[PDB]
Amino acid sequence: LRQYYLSKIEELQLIVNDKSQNLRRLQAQRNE
Amino acid sequence: DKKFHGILDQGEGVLIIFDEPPVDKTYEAALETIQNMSKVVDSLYNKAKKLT
Amino acid sequence: YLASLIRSVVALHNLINNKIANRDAEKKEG
Amino acid sequence: PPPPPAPQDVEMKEEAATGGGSTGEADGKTAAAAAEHSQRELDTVTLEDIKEHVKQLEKAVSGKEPRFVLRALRMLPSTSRRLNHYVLYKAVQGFFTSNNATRDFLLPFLEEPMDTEADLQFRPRTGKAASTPLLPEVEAYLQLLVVIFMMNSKRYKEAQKISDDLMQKISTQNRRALDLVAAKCYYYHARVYEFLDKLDVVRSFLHARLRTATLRHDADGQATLLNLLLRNYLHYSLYDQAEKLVSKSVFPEQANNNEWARYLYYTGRIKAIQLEYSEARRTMTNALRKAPQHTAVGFKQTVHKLLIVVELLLGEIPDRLQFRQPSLKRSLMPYFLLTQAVRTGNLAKFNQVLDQFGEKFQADGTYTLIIRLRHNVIKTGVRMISLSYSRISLADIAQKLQLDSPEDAEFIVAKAIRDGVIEASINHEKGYVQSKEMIDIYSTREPQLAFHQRISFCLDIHNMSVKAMRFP
Amino acid sequence: EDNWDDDNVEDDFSNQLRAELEKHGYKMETS
Amino acid sequence: PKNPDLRIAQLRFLLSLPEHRGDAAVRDELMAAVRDNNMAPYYEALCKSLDWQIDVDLLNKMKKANEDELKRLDEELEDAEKNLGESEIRDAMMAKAEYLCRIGDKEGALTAFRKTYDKTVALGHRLDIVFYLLRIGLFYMDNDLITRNTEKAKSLIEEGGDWDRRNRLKVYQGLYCVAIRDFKQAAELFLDTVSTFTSYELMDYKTFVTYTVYVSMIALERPDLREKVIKGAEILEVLHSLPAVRQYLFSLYECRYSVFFQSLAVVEQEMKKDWLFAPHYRYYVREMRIHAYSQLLESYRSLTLGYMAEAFGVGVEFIDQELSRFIAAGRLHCKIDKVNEIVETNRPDSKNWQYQETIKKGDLLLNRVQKLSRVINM
Amino acid sequence: SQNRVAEFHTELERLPAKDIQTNVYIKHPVSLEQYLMEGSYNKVFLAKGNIPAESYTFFIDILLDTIRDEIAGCIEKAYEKILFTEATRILFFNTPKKMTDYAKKRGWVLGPNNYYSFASQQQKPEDTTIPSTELAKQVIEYARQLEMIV
Repeated sequence: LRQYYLSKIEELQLIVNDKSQNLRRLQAQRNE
Repeated sequence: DKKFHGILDQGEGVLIIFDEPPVDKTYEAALETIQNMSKVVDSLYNKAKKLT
Repeated sequence: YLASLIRSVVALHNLINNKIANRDAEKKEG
Repeated sequence: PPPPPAPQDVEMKEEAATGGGSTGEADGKTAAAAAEHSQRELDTVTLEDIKEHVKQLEKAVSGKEPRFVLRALRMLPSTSRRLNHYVLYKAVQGFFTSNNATRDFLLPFLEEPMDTEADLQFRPRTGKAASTPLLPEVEAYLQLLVVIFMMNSKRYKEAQKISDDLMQKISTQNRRALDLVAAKCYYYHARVYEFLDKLDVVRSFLHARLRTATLRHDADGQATLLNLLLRNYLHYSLYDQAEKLVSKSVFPEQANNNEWARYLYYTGRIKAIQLEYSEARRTMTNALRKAPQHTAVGFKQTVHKLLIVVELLLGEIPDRLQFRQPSLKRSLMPYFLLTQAVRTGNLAKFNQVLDQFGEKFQADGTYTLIIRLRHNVIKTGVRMISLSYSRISLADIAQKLQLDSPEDAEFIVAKAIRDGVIEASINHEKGYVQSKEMIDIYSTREPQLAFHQRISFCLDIHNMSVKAMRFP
Repeated sequence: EDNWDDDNVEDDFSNQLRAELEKHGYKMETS
Repeated sequence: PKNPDLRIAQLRFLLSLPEHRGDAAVRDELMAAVRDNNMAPYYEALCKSLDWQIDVDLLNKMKKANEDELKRLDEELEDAEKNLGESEIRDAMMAKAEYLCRIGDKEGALTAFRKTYDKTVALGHRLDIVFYLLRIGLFYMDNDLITRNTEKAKSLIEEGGDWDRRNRLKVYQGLYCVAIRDFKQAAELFLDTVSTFTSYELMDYKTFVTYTVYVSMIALERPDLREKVIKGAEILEVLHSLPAVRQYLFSLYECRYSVFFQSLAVVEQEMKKDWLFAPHYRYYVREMRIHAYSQLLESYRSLTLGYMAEAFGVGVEFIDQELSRFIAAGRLHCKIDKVNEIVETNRPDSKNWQYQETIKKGDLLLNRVQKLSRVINM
Repeated sequence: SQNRVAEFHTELERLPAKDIQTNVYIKHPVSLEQYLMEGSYNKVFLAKGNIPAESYTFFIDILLDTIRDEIAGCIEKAYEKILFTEATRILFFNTPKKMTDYAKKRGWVLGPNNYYSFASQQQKPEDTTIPSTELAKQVIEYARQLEMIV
């Protein structure tokens, strides 16, 4: 019930963290 | 002696006369390139393993 | 196929070069 | 006095740096699913097994435990006071006396990183602290009146995983280390359950942790739990192999190229025991070459001892000892004695070989070679004949295989074609078995099918390599 | 390499066996 | 005399390996076990032969006197190092190594070789002492000295004296450098035989050219073989000297076959009857049989085996069982037909073999690439 | 007799080493697998009635039925023709009452001095250029991997 509403934001936070890790490589390539 | 490009047939008494297959030179260079690349990836494995 | 095979090890060479030259530099800097 | 102090330095500093950098990486960046210190745990597969086994009774390692279990660390001043306390908890070994935590101070020390007003925001420091009591205890390999203490510490480690399931699991992904911890502990724990009877409670919580994953997270934990299930499933392998093949567990994928090898070995033995040999040989050869990093690590001695067993069940004959090593040449001696008999046709000498060394064959876990092997005693021979003669008669095969009756000699051919050993066909106007040749391998679209997979895999290697790059 | 590297054959019967065949019934009465 | 010291290995292997079937050769070794040998191994044959009687008497009696002659120039150096030259002069063991390496037994002569390795840094005498040590390794069939010091002989002293010392590195053939692998390295070193006149080692230069023409058969089939063995002045000269070996060569070069088999039996008469039979010559006889069948089977697509019998000799059923072994072994690619007595050959076209080789090499390379990818970045 | 060989071999793990010495009546079902992988078929039909202890003849006859069914459905594409002598003693018996039963079973009917009718072979038609459009997909994907920015 509530712990569903925790685990959903756990998965969304994992996706956000992975994409924010992936973005910095492209930022470095654009800077170069 | 590789003077004539045919093959005899012995018990039928027939001399088969035919040419030689040309090209097949890309594959030999490809095989030697792959072996040389195995040497390259051996050196790369050494470089990677020395400094982790 | 040989073009893909000759491309992959160049990509791997760049990867391990970047990782070694990054990690040793952060070992010095830290 | 020369033996104590240098382990006291290097075996303080490796795990001090490991814990500090692991906490700093796991909290400073949220992307520490595969941190640098993950490879440090790979070092812990090889370090502490040769670093120290007993607590080093010349005042070296027995003092490491109460310091590393006294961790309060409320904020920066408490951590700095821990750094100040490090000097005294270091010098207490070399100066006066290392405290005798002789194989018992692991149970009340669960609350020791809760005593003196401790807060647990870093769960992996507690995971490593629960990993540490197996260092002087299960890595000492005694197993004498001591079993209940590792089971108690493993229940404490399970309570740590319940804490990872209930207490502040806000995207920490610590299980990706803990399952690796649930690798290593539940290796020797398995040895404990190897010593006693069937591990039914371990079966239940292994299934429970197997389906606790995937929906929660999936990285290198479900593979380890699957393999730890399947090894002792294969211990009493009675009818559960059908369950294991219908177990949709091809998921594993990345396994650091080591766990995937033994998973391939396990499913290769499962598929080899059920008469499907040609599919077993390719995955056996794939598992043999997957992680041959060191010579004769025990795994190689067994996968090589199953490999040409299933190849001789197929029919092809390789010689066994072609990789003469410190523990290959002398360990595969009755193996070579058996593989010399299949090239010949002598059944009495093969029976004498089997009866001479049946105890060692039963020691190898290969009881059921013989119950099929006599079939190959004819079968290999006829395939050799089907390799040598393109058009063999019906009467010459009687004396070429000493199969007595010509109808008996011409009846193995009526099976070897149907399962598939030789392309040849027989006609009842001549009684002649004759085969054809294949030329169209390069003429048709056979190479493009293999080339597409090779191209896709090779080009995708470049993408996976570039996807992990520069971190300024 | 020890003494024979690898492979070979262990029939232990082929020692100028064609000369034995030529000696076998005088080469089968010189066929 | 360390350069004539290889009489030890030469006659000791001329008897001691065929001593299971050598009667007069025991008597031949009798006047050389006592009269001129290194040391106490002159006893050793009593573990195989009879108890021995007389060699206990004289051989000790000289040797201690030789040890009494071993003061020699050592004491003369003790009264001759009074000159302050190098705290040494060329009088002592450095000029006395001939006894201690010729008469010294290898359990002490190895230490004597080490003693005279602590010597002058001149490359010529050093290379000579290393060749002496290689021969001393060949004395007792140690098979470790002739492995270790050969790298020293070829590579380590390779800074000067070359192009004329290289006819003394020809010992790396038949030695641990060239074992029963009677193939490209051994035959390449043997084909550098630009010499006729004797230089000790194996004795009797005719035996050297028979060894060269024996390794030439396993060397090449006919890629330019006609220049290197057939069209050469000195090799044809010694072929004029040796008729049966010339018959063995010309029964294969002229593709006559048949009588070639007879020559093989003659080669059998000295295949194992020489000293070098402690490794077997089966990988030579079987290789020659496969080579002869390959040169016969070439240029014949559908050959009846009745023709093959008369071409090679006798033995129609022998031809059948020999091909049945050799085809299914893996070499000699053809498909014999049991009925209709046809031996039909099949040869792969040069697109399928190349395809298989590319697939296998690419498979091992992609496996190595994926392993290297898994090593880094977890 | 339920044409199950995988369940046979995975079933053979109950007795580790017991079954060799004892199991004297049970030697027949485990050695019947050994005979099946041999050309002891005539000896199998002779051992159809040698069962030591008790009869329980039903699986023996189902074994007979499945052996004849496996033989009859297993060779119909490698051989070409059969005659009266070329498959009676090879498949059926030494001319048994089941003559008519094998005369009405399937194709290749037999009885008038030779076995004729219902030949079985193949034609093998092919075009092989049909996946060319598929090949186009493959090669475009290759350029796809070459052209999206990493």
